Amino acid sequence: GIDLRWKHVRSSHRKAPKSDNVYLKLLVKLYRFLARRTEAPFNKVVLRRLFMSRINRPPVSLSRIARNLKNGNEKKTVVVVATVTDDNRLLQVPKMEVAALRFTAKARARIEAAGGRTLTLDQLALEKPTGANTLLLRGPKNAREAVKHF
Amino acid sequence: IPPKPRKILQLLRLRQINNGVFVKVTKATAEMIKIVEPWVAYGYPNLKSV
Amino acid sequence: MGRLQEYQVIGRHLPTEANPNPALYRMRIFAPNEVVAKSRFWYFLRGLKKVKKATGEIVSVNVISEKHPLKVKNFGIWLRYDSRSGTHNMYKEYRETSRVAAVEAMYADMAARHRARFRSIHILKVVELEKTEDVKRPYIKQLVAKNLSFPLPHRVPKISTKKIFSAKRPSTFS
Amino acid sequence: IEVSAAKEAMRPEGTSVRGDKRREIRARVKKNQKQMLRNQRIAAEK
Amino acid sequence: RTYRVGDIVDIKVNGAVQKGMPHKFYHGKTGVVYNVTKSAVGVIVYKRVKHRYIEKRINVRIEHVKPSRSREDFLRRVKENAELKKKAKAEGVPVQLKRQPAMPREAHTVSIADNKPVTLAPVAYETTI
RNA sequence: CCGGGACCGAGGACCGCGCUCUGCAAGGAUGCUGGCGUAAUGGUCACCAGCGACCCGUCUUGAAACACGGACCAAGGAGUCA
RNA sequence: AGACUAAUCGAACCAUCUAGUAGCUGGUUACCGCCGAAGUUUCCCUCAGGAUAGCAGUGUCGACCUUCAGUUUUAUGAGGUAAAGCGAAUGAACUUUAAAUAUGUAAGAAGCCCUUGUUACUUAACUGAACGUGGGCAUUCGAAUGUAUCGACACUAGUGGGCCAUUUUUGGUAAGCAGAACUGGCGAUGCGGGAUGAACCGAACGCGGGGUUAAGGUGCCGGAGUGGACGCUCAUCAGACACCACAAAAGGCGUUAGUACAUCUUGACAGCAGGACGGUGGCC
RNA sequence: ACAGGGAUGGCUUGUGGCGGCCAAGCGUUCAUAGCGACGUCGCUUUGAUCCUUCGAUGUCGGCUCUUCCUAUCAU
Repeated sequence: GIDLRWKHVRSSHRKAPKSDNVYLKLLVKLYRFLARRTEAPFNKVVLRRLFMSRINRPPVSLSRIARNLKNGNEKKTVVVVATVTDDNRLLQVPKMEVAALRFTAKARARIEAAGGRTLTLDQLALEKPTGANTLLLRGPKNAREAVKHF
Repeated sequence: IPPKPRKILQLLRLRQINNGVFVKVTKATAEMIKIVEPWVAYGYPNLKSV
Repeated sequence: MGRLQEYQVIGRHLPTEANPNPALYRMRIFAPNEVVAKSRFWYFLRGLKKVKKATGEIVSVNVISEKHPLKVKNFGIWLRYDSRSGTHNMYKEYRETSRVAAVEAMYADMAARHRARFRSIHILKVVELEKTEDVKRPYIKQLVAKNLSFPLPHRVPKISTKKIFSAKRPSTFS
Repeated sequence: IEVSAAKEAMRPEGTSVRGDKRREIRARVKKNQKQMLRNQRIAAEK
Repeated sequence: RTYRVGDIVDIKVNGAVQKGMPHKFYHGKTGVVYNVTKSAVGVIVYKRVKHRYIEKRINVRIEHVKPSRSREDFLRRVKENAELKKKAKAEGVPVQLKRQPAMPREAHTVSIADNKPVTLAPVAYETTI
């Protein structure tokens, strides 16, 4: 027998999504290929966020995107691996280029009316396969009733 | 085995019976080997043994 | 206590600024090997001169071989042994061909007759008896007699232990 | 003297644990003296 | 000596008063001062029970308290590390800035010309007679 | 350096490290030969032999012991719904 | 007589409420795989008491970033306690020096100082310190060894004043023994050896083959030696796993090995042949 | 009445305790203390008196019948 005071630890992160969405499976395959065949850390981060659950992917609103577009970030492509929602308190939507898992109908309409573009993550993989000139955004994770009552 | 000899053997990487390691002689290691003398046999190896 | 050898072990205290040239101490140790010889040297030196192993060093270890291993000699050994009563002197004699062989016979004899282990025996002096008149014990005095001669009555012949059965009854006369 | 952290937290500033026994002795003496004075006043009234 | 909060102190119960005192565990212990009184001081000590440390707080009289010299050697080594590093930069040679464990002794020769070895028996003959 | 014996042959084009370089003992066995071609090998069942081996479940406490249930077989039989 | 009132009486029988309640007793149904425990820690009035720390499993997430550590070394505490000397002074309480055993604290850029001022602290005091400010220090980032050992949340579960033993310590008894602290084992655990077995020794476990061992053994049962050397011992139920008790400074004309003292050719120790006398039948 | 849980030991034997003294020996010999077998000494009616019986919580027996121990009453 061997004295192993320490213990080998199985991985404590997701290696695959629990979701049965077939299009999500196709995105997972594409970004597995990208994260294996490229050196860019962006693809690995996007693949990890594709694995995640919904409470780990809070929505990002247009006002949050507009806040993060300031200070030299106006021309960058916004990437959100979550749903992009509309904020009706934001009266003027700036021109922007956003890639997201999904958009609400008002968010997509307001971006197109302001003159920007909405992309899917596979269109993002086509145009920026290394994630160049991208602004990666996350929503507020702790902004949840469960987290407040923790 | 008491916790201090157990920790010294773990730091010497002698985790299984009939495990052997090479050790550079300083006071800092000589005292550890003196503590774990009830469980180990040690000595000065020659070029053939190496 | 084994195939013993006699070692000259010389040691000293480590040199210091106060004492640049420490005194050297020499001992004759009967031991199975050099590691045991040095351990016994530090044990006796701790018991005598209060010089510890950590503050001392071994200057030399040498083997003392018998000058004439082919000459039969009489040996006197003065020893002290520790028992449940305490420490006792003995003077004993051994007819052997070397000091180490006399010391081995001494250890065997002390174990057989007094149940004393290696640790409780202190060999204080081993001497060669220079003259036949120096022999004090009758069991050596009967051996150093003039014209010594004796037969060997009742000698069991050496028979191989793998030969279970014999067709003739053995004789005990040769 | 071992002192519990809760006792040090509730303890006012400047006061030490070495005077707690004198404090409780003074409180008990004060109560006994009040009872003695009450009995003295009642006996004097009688 | 006026101790202050945050100082590190040594506890040594001096005198013959350590005869039947109840709590001798903290004699020879070192801790950090958190409370100061004219004749008492508050010391934080940590006790190791199995794999975890537990905080204990004690009140020790001043005469059993001495300031500790735990960080003295560390601050000193930081100091002459700074001056010998500056001196090495000024003069242009490398210098050792890490203390090392003691090495085995090297080979040397001892003469016996005026230091002839003295033979010892297991007991001294002067004690025998 | 030279013998004597035992157990094992994982992998399945080439790639590599090498060497004593027409090749090799160098990133894991091949070559030659004989008998049989069937109950011969192998398997299952019954029994003998050597060695091994307390009767299960429950309760108790720290644990055993005590104690309780169990003649046998079939079917039924206990964390469910709002 | 608490007797009898349809075999039913300290309160009849029948149906219903009713599947009454039990904390107590019994029982509680396929397989394989991955992890895997625990017994005053701290507080509360106790027993018919509670929470709670600690120890675990699943998920995740964060740069799984910082590194840390039941260990040694270095400096400094506790233990100055042994020891050496006193041709050093002085006299465990003497000290130049200095034990073994484990033991506390500290060992960096997340740090070290310097300077600047304020102070509502403190100080005789702009004095220390705290608070901030700025600057200097990366020429080596300032011991060893190890490092599939990170952190934070969520949710879930058992156990949370049990047994045995070494050591240390505090008490005791006629003898037993009783409390604590740490550590190890067991409860949860198979295997080799102790003939046998909760607490002993060895060693920890997927299914197989070959080799070598540990503890223990090698006269036969029984695998391996009637193996080798030197001795000791003969028991009218030896001894072979003893240490505790019986049990004592115990009793032995058992047997060996020693130590001390004593005698000895000026004749020892044992015997044999002889002497063993006179005052004197001393005094009462 | 119901639901449950239960039912000191290789001990012992023939010779008192307390207090003092002695003591071979063990120790000690920069302290002359402390332990101590063998003993001993103190307390616990001229063969008397019969006019002082001092507390069941603890349970033993008998019958029949066999065997063993020896710590022996008889032979």
